[PDB]
Amino acid sequence: QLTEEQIAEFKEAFSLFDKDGDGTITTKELGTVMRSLGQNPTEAELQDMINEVDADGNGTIDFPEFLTMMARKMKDTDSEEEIREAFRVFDKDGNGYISAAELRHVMTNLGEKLTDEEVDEMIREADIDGDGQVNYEEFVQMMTA
Amino acid sequence: TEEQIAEFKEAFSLFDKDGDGTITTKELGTVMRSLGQNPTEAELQDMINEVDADGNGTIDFPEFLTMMARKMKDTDSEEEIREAFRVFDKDGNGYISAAELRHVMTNLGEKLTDEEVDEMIREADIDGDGQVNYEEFVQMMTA
Amino acid sequence: HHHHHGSDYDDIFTTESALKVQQKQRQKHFNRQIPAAASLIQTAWRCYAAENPDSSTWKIYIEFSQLREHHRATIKVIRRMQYFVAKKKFQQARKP
Amino acid sequence: KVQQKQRQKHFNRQIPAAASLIQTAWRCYAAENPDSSTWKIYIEFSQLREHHRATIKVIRRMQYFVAKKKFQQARKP
Ligand SMILES: [Ca+2]
Ligand SMILES: [Ca+2]
Ligand SMILES: [Ca+2]
Ligand SMILES: [Ca+2]
Repeated sequence: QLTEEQIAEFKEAFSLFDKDGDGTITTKELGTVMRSLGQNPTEAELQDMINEVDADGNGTIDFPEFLTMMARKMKDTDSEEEIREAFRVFDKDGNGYISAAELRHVMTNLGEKLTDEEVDEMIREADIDGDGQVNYEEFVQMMTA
Repeated sequence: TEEQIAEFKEAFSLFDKDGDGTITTKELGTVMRSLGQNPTEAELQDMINEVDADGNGTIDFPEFLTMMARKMKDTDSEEEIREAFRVFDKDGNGYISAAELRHVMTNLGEKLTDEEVDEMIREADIDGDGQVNYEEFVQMMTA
Repeated sequence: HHHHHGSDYDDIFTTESALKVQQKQRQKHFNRQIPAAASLIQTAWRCYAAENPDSSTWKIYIEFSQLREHHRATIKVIRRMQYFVAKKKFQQARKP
Repeated sequence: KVQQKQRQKHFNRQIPAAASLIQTAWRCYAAENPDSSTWKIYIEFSQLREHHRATIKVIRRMQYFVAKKKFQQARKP
């Protein structure tokens, strides 16, 4: 799970958000990087992002806290079942299938709003269609390997 | 064609920060220096003198279009490349040594990075034991 | 400040619209889940796609796709000039 | 046949010229292919890309963990 330049990798990444050299990542530090290129996060959203990473509650992130977050993982865990039940919210029939056109809607018109070309990638990675099928159980274990 | 004329217009503006419709040596030198290269006034003069057809010392947009529209994949110039290969080939037939290729590609002319000639060599996929047939390569560059 | 068992059955409380109106509470509750579930799928996939260096979730960043398209454009033009120079200089070299 | 020094020096100028023709021709061929990287010879821009993707990957997963926690609250009665 840990190698030589996995560490050097993260050290450089931390320095990209910390233009300060102080070893600290503030909301202004984070807000600038997102605002740099190229989205528009409010002054909110940022605290949430930081409060989920900051573990000692001093409002900012240091390198160990930054490490802990990427030590943290998605596929090596259960949370495959957390994604799954997020899918179940939209599946009305009860079957393991969600409509192909329905997926298009929820990915583009809700939440973080993915682009048209992005969901094309989802749909070509899909390779599933009776009517159009998209068994969301295979999508889950696609993301988690 | 629609697509590409707009594309060429944008590319021309990339070299002409001036908006005057001309490309000078210092303009060209700046672009290459920004890309981490260190060209000289001679090489820039050569580059421009091969493009500028009216002898004013600089390149307009029509002159720029003529070079972009210029043939490259042609009946005449893959034979120009093939005989360049014939220079390094001593034996007389059609193979150049795989090791020999790496030597001349990396140590002569514009040089070339080892990763770049790896791309050549895996684009190869020819080996008697370690030998590359070059006319196959020129026809790869020319499709 | 005392207490003893009174034992009286009849009720004049008139007590039981909190039945079908407490429904509303559990509809607001599900209504919260829809944005949250959509965001989880989106943020999970954008982490998946991000590990793929060419798969275009990178095109959602306009300035940089711009910057790359400009980058490649400059190189191609330069490289073609260097070709035509290398082309002419070679037939100079060969003519006796 | 002493005038061979002229005929050899003539050939001596052909070697750099041939090598360049091959290199300039291939670099035009490699350039049309956007991933296949002759582009890694441009250091600062390749670094700029790696810096770019690094920033995104980090950001995108902070957003994941936020989306993760917010969903767990949405589920909990
Ligand atoms: Ca700081
Ligand atoms: Ca902290
Ligand atoms: Ca000009
Ligand atoms: Ca001119």
